[PDB]
Amino acid sequence: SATPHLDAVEQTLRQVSPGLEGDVWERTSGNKLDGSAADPSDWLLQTPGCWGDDKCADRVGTKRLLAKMTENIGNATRTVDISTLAPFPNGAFQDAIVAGLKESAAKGNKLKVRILVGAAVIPSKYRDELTAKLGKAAENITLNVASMTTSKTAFSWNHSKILVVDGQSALTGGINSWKDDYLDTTHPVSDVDLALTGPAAGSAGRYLDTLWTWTCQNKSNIASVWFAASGNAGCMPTMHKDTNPKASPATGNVPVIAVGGLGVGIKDVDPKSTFRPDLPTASDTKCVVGLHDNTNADRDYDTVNPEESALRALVASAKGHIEISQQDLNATCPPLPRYDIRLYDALAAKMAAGVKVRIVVSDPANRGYSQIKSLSEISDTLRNRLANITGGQQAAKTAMCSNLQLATFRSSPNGKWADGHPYAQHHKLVSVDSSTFYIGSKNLYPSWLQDFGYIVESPEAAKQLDAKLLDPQWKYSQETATVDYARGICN
Ligand SMILES: *[PH-](=O)([O-])[O-]
Repeated sequence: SATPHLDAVEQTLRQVSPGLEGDVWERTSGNKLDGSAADPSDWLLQTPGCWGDDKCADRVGTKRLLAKMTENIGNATRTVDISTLAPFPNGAFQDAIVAGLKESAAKGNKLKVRILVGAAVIPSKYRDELTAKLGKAAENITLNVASMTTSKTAFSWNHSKILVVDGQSALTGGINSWKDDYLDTTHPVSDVDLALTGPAAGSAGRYLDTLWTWTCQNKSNIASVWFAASGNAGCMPTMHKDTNPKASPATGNVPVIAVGGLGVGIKDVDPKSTFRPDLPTASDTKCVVGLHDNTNADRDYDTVNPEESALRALVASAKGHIEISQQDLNATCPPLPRYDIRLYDALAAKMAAGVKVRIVVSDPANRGYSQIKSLSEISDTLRNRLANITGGQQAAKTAMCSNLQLATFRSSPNGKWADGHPYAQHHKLVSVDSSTFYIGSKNLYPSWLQDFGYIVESPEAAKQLDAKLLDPQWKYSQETATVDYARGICN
C-alpha cells in the first residue's frame, strides 16, 4: 500500500467505532494541503513562527494564520462553520472573521454561519458584537452562536477548534482564538493548525453537524446550552448536510483520516460497535479510589471517542520514529487520571522494538500551560511500562535511554522569552516516519472533551512539517532534554 499508516488506523477505527464512520471519523481521498504558491509549506499554520528570536519580532506564523482565516472566510459562498473553546474569538482573531464575512458579503453572497464554543449572556453579547461590527454585511448573514457543556460531572464540553467554509476548506488544530495568549503578548503561546481543502473538509462539517444536532436538541436546557441567533433564525443542527454537497469536490491527491470524539454527555456508546479491548492492568494513573476513569477503564467511552484509539494506532503504526509535541502528556489528577495507560504502553512497545520516540512538552515553569512539575513524571511512567515488557527496571532504563528524546519546548537559544516568561506550547501534534501526522485539538493527556483533527499520510507534507516546525523545535528544545539517545543523555 501507498498508505500503510492510514490503513492500520482505519482498520482500528472500524473496529472501535463502526457506527460513527462518516460523522465522527472518516477516511477520504483527493484532498490538498492548502499552501501558497510562494511557500508551499504554509498550509502549516504554526504560530508565532518566530524561530531563533527571543523577542519574537517577525511573527511570520501569526501573520499567515490570520491572513488564511480571512482568506478562507472571504471565499465563502454558502457556509462558515466555527468551533472553539471559550472565550469566543477576540482581538485580531475576531477582526479576521469580521473581515472575511464582509468580503464574502461584498462579493454578493448570502451566508449561513455557526459559531460554537465549549465552556465550563455571553453568546447573545458575542452575536451582538459581531452584528454591530459587520454593519450592512450582517443583512446577508444568518447567524447561530452557542456555548455548551455536555457533562458537568465529567468536565466535558467542546474543545475542537475548526473553521470550515462551504464544506470545501478547513482549518483545524490547537489554536484557541485568545488574543492575550497568542497575539498581544511578548511571550506568545506556540501552537499549530493546518489548512486543507477537499473531501476531508466535508468530514469536519459532518462532525460539526453532530455537535450542533446535540446542541439544538438541548437549547432550552440552561445548564447545558446558551444559544443566540440573528433575527428570527432558528437553530441549524444540520447546516452542513443541508447546504453543502455530501461529497465535497476533490482538490488534490492527499489521503486523510478525519477523527474526533463525542466526549461525555452526547452519546454514551456506539451501539454498532463490538469492540472488546484488553484493558491494561492500570498502574498508578488513578490518584484517587473513587474516580471513574473514562480514558483507561470505560469501553463504551472509547466507542464514542474514536480519536483516542486513532492516536494510539498512529503511534503503533511507526516503523522508524515518532515525534510528539504537546502541552502535556499527563493530566492533573483529580479529576482526570494522570495518564493514558494504553498510549504509554504503545510508546513503550515501540521503544522496546528500537523505534525512536521524541516527546517535547511545555515547560513546567508554566504551571497553566503545564500539568507536571518535572519531566520525570513522563520518563518514570515510560520506564515503568517498559519494565513490563523488557523484564525489569534496569532493561527498561536501557531501552528508554537508547530510544527516547524527552525535553521541554524552546523556540530560541534563550531558556525563556526575552520578557522573562517561560515558553508555553499548546500543539496537539504527532508525526511518524516522516510520513503520517496528526494535527488537531485532541491532547494526548487524559481529557473527556469533544475534539477533532486530521491524520494525513503524505511524505511530502511530513517533510515540510519537519523542516518548518519539528526540526527548529528540536534545534532549540534539545538543550533541556533529560533523555536524548542521540547524544547519550540519560538522567
Ligand atoms: P485545550 O485548548 O484546553 O488544549
